[PDB]
Amino acid sequence: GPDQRAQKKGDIILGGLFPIHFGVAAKDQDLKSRPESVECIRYNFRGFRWLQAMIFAIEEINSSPALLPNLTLGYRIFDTCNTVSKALEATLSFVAQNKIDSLNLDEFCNCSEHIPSTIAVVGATGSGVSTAVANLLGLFYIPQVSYASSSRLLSNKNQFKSFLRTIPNDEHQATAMADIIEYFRWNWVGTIAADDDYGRPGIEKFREEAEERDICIDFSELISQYSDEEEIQHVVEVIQNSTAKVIVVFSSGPDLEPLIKEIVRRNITGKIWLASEAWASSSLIAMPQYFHVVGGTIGFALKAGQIPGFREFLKKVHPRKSVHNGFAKEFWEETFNCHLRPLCTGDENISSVETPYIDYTHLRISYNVYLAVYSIAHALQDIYTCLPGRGLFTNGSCADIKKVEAWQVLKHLRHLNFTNNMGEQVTFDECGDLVGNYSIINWHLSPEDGSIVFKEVGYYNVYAKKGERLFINEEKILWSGFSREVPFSNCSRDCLAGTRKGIIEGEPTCCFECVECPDGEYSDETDASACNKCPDDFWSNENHTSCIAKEIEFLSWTEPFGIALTLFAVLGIFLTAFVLGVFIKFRNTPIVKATNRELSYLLLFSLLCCFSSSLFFIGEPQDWTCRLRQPAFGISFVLCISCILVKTNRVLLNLQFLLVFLCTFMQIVICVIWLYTAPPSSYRNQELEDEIIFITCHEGSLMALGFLIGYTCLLAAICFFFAFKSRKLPENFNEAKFITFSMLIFFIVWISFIPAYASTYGKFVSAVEVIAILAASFGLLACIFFNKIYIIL
Amino acid sequence: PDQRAQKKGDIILGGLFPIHFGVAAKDQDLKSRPESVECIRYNFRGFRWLQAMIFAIEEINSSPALLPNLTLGYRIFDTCNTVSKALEATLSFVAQNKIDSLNLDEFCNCSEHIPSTIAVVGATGSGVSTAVANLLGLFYIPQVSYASSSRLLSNKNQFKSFLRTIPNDEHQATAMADIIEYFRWNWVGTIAADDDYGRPGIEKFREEAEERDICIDFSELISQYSDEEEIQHVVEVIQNSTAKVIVVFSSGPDLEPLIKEIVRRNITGKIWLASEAWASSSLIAMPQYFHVVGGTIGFALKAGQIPGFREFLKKVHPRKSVHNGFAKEFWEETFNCHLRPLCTGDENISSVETPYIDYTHLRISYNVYLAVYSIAHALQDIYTCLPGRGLFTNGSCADIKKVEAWQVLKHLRHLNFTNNMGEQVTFDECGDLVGNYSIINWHLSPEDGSIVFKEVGYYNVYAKKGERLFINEEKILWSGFSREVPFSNCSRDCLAGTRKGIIEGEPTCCFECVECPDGEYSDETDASACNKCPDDFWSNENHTSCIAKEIEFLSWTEPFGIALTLFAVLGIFLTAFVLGVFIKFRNTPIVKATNRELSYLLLFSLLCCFSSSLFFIGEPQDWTCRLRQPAFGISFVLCISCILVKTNRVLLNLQFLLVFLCTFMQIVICVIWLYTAPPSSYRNQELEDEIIFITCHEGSLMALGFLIGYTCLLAAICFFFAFKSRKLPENFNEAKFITFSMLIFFIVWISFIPAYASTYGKFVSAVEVIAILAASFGLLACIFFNKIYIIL
Ligand SMILES: CC(C)(Cc1ccc2ccccc2c1)NC[C@@H](O)COc1cccc(Cl)c1C#N
Ligand SMILES: CC(C)(Cc1ccc2ccccc2c1)NC[C@@H](O)COc1cccc(Cl)c1C#N
Repeated sequence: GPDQRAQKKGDIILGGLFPIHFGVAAKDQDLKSRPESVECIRYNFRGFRWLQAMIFAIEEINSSPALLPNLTLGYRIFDTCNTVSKALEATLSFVAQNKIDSLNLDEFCNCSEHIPSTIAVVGATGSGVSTAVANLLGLFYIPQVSYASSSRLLSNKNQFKSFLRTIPNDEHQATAMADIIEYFRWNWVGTIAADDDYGRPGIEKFREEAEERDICIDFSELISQYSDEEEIQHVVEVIQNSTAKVIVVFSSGPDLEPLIKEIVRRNITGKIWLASEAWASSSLIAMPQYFHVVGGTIGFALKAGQIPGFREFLKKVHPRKSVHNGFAKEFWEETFNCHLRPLCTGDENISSVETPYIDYTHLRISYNVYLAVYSIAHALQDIYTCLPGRGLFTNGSCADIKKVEAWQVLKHLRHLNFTNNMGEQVTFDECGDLVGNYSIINWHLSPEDGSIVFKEVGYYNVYAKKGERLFINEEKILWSGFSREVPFSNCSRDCLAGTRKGIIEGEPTCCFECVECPDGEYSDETDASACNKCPDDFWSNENHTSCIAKEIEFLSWTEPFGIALTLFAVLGIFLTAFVLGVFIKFRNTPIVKATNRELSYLLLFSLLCCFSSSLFFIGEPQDWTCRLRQPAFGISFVLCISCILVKTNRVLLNLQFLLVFLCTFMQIVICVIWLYTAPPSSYRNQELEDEIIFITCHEGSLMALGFLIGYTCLLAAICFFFAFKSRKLPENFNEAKFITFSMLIFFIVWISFIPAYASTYGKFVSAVEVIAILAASFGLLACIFFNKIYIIL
Repeated sequence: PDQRAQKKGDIILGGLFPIHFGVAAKDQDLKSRPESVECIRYNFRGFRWLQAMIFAIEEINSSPALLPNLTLGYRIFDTCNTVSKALEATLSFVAQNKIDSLNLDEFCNCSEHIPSTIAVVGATGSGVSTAVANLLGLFYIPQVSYASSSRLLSNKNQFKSFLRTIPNDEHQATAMADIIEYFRWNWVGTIAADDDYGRPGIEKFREEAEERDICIDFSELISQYSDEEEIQHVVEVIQNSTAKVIVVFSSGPDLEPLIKEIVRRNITGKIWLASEAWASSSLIAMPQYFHVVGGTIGFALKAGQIPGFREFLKKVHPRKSVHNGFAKEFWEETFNCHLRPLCTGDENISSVETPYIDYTHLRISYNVYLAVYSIAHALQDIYTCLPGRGLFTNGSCADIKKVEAWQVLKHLRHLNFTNNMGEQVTFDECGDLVGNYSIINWHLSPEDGSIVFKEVGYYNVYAKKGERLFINEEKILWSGFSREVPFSNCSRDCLAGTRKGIIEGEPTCCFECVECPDGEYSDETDASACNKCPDDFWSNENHTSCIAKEIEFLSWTEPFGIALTLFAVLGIFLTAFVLGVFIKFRNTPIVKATNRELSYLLLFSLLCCFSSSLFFIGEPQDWTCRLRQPAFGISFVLCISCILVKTNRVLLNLQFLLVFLCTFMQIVICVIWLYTAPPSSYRNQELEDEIIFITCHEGSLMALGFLIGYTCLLAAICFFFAFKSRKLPENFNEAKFITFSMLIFFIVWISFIPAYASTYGKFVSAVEVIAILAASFGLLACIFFNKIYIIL
């Protein structure tokens, strides 16, 4: 197959596929010549590290007497070259003998089995590469234990029949990222994904999970190492134009480094980085000089494994010692820039030169290679101890450990369950997937150099139930580089009491607009979807803090206008009592004998009842009070006006007393008949002003109250007209002139109150009316009596 | 598999066709030895296609102009629609090249018993063909598929030898979108198969729909494994839509349960978009079911031209077939016996009707024929190649006996030839063909009653977008026997007069018709908003346009106007009668009794008052509204002052000067305030939307109150001066009539003020006049009438 290979032949052969070259040189064949295979022109240090890890694991299983004794494990490692075709060719190389045996018309070669039967293949890294290799291998039922290919597409086992892997699936990684976002109560986070089969499925699963967990995705940008600098700067700009301070990065370190450089140039030190496993264990991004730019990064990393003497084994790389692996020779030349360019001697010191794969603090992928190799070796050991009555096949059938076939190793690897050298339990299911415990780490400085120290800040345990898989000690984690405070990640602040969240079209539900509740609608609890409207009995303050009270409004005994009205009423009652006492004392004085004694007594009584009816419209209104406040005025003042009228009728020239009685009787019958027809009541009219409520009175019929007020006005007009005819004539101590003057006062008041009844309607209606009915009373009882007092005291 | 279709020749062609349609219904638990299992459901049409390939090979052999004296061999493997089976066959094809390429494997010392195959025909499974090309692309061995059509197969970062003889599904989806767009429909429901054919097609159709504003109601997936509940849900969502045009992108077996369910529920009359998969399938198209699903339009491949193909099909025989083992199986399953009862194999299939024998068109077989002839033409291109002249580096090309696949691939990627019918066929470097899709609609034949597929148009890819599709709509019979294009918009176009408003919850193509508000007009059908009329006009009930709002003010010609004109002319007649009586008599005793000049002034003021009544008439003007109130003031104050100076001298040339002084003070106040704030005319629209009123507004309301109060006060003074003096007779008892006339004036004022208030409306300019005239009609009557009564 490929010219470069690592081959050693023993009794058992394991497939080998790792990318030792960093990149294949892209090339399009002109088709004018015979087929040409594209070639890699780069070199990968970590791929060589993983290859060395596989070789050391195989050698250590060979040396260990307890595991697989009396056996030799050979290897055939072919560089992936990051190419599907190269891996397919290498896989073909692996399957030579069983393919020849299983293909008709090829048995005629009479082959002597020149290729030992490869049992299983370690690799490969490329996910689609792994898919194709599994497609080809499942035809022969030869197991493939991948170490770096992780994708939910690899979980489809209708095309795969021998697929197994030793790397956590991307579904778990995306779900763990979603769990990290959900745990810290964030909903506004940016997402960046790699433009490959590793980042795109991850971000798709992340979005699908965020749909369930009510998590929003501000932006979904794809970056790589081939993206233009303009694209990277555009990503940086939309990051700055983003409210989210938490950025979930699901990509590789090489894919992220240009963006990291651009952000470092622009000094954005407020973004929280969620790190995928690919770039959480890379030294291309972990730059302490850049730490303050990207400090506080949270990431998933594989726990360090136990590989004794791995660094010493790496120091044993030598083109002379290593003859079964040619790749090392290449790694030699690039270190010294010689080609045996000057000639290499093969003895130059290498301990004083550092390359990325030599330096490590923890092992993540080499550990996966080690575990996969040991899983294969443990299946081989289960075959080694197989007995006629032991094994996973019926009839208790086993196979020779020296002639082991892959169609038996496949069953052993599917039902395998053992313990690691550290003590970790390793098992497999019907899916054949191995998922480990991701370690959640943050970035810290060192108080001696300042180097980035990966402090374990939590663990994600896949063996636990979902909802408890994540554990994070928030105390250790730094935020914004070194600060100790959970950063705020929401599209909008939580609307406090008095502000509701209003759904806004064109934005996801996580981003809400806070809206002030209308007055009269209360929001007691913070973060309420709507504003609860207060009951009509009360009303809401602007703070909307649990609406408490409202404003009742009506005339009261205690208030400035109320005090003035009370004083005026008591003065009027005092004058009325003065007149009554003067009348009581004198019985046969000439001036009293001049007018009719009974009629004057009736007039005084009607004036008293009028002053009382003035007081009758006071205090908080009641149904009967509003039912009678107008009839009281009507009847009382009509009685008084009719008494004055019958004085004037006899003046002009016991009929007069009966006339007063008949008039007041007709009015009172009308009043009671209409009162039974439609009684006035009291209404608590809220719809006048929201803040203040008025409890007023409403009549049975407006026109019928107009009838009574017009009746009183008409009787007053008749009295005034009669006195006006008699104004000049002096009779009964010139009573007629005072009658005219008093009727003038009453008619003036009746004209005057109505503009004040209308203009200053407000609350003071119940006020103004009284200050009318009293004052008009204060007129009459004064005038028609004052003169008679002035001479008789 | 253990059965193969192999014939040996100088050149070997690869064959991958599904002889069986199903797959093994059991996957082992691997508790026993693991081994491949066999597909269990046969496919007659796959064997038919294999026979078509064999017939094409035989035709090439018989033709003396294409590859003479060169036998074309074949190695055809049954697919089972299985990925691994095709992978094993591909391995079989690439044995020698791989072994030579493999290191430490050439020690097998193979004599190269079977030469490497140059090209592979097949396969049907698109996902299968994916891995097939993945493996073949390693060695650059051309693979010309015939039934695998998918845009996912158009990738060229992995497919490096892939070619196909079936047009890409992108063209099919775009053509479906073009059918929807051409017939002007926006609401269509889409059903797709749960496989590698329906799903990419519906995805591409959805992608194309956004560009062409096509809207998709529902996207449902159906398959042969779907329960009856799923199919019934699909039927319900079909019935729950206004769309009669159904975009169906599915295979026949997947669609058949849905077809049976719809036939059961009797939904008569619909439009179906038929994919190539079910363009003419006998599992769907049946004469009995025509009335249920009549009016179907679908895409099909062009009819092929393969003479003798039916004869070769009639020539199949298990004893006469030595290079095709599967034919034996074809003889068994048809007759339900093995070569249960046994058969010798001496039967005949010509007289027995089976789906294999029956056919009316050639779509897949034509693709197989075209692929085989394309490979043959590439071989002939190698045949004509020279070592110093060719399409290669330095003209290097090996002998025809030493044919290599990579030489075949270069010729195939640049092929441009003509068919037996003469049609031009060319390929590209994308592995795609540029074939044309014909459009077929279902018609009944009154000769038999069978369904006849009439070619109603074509979708040609040799033209740019917007012109590729060509349909003769006249031929098409719609749902049932209807000749009218069915309606398939989301909702009817909002008629001019009502607007279309956006609603969220359904695609923006679907709109809500809302009646335009009054004051805004909709002059165009389908407008997102209602155009507001200019404030000079107002919209009619139909809201079609706004042509007339209303013009409102007192006019000479109207019932109240006629009454007012009659009353005014009567008043002017009485005034002229008084004036003439005054003119005639000069020294009569009654005129000498009162001051002659003062009475003349009173008559003049009454005339000016009647004129001022007329002054508030017709359409208002700036100066007219500027003076209509001062005119009343000045004139009636002059009259009232003349009566007042009569009364003042009665009670006991000062009186005339007093009138002049009073009217002068009023007129100076009037002019000073008139220069301060002139009244004008306002065309108040905000009183009622339909009708606009042109009224007058003063400079200051309180200032007009001043003048009216001045007039009322002078009237009160006159009434008082004549009130107590009512009894005293002087100057023919003038005082009594003075009191009576002042009463009339005051009554009229208190009478029109509530009339001015209540019936405001239009009749303000009416009511005021019927006041100012009637009050005038009072005074000029009273203070004069008595004097006429005795003197005539
Ligand atoms: C009639 C009166 C004003 C009582 C009253 C008091 C003192 C007086 C003193 C001197 C002479 C007459 C007097 C009359 N009470 C009427 C009010 O309650 C009720 O009226 C209304 C009630 C409802 C709606 C309206 Cl729009 C009105 C009025 N307008
Ligand atoms: C004062 C007058 C009514 C003229 C007039 C006519 C005839 C008369 C006959 C006898 C005695 C007085 C008379 C007065 N013109 C007033 C009207 O234009 C304008 O007033 C208003 C204008 C605007 C708004 C209001 Cl709310 C009012 C009133 N209110």
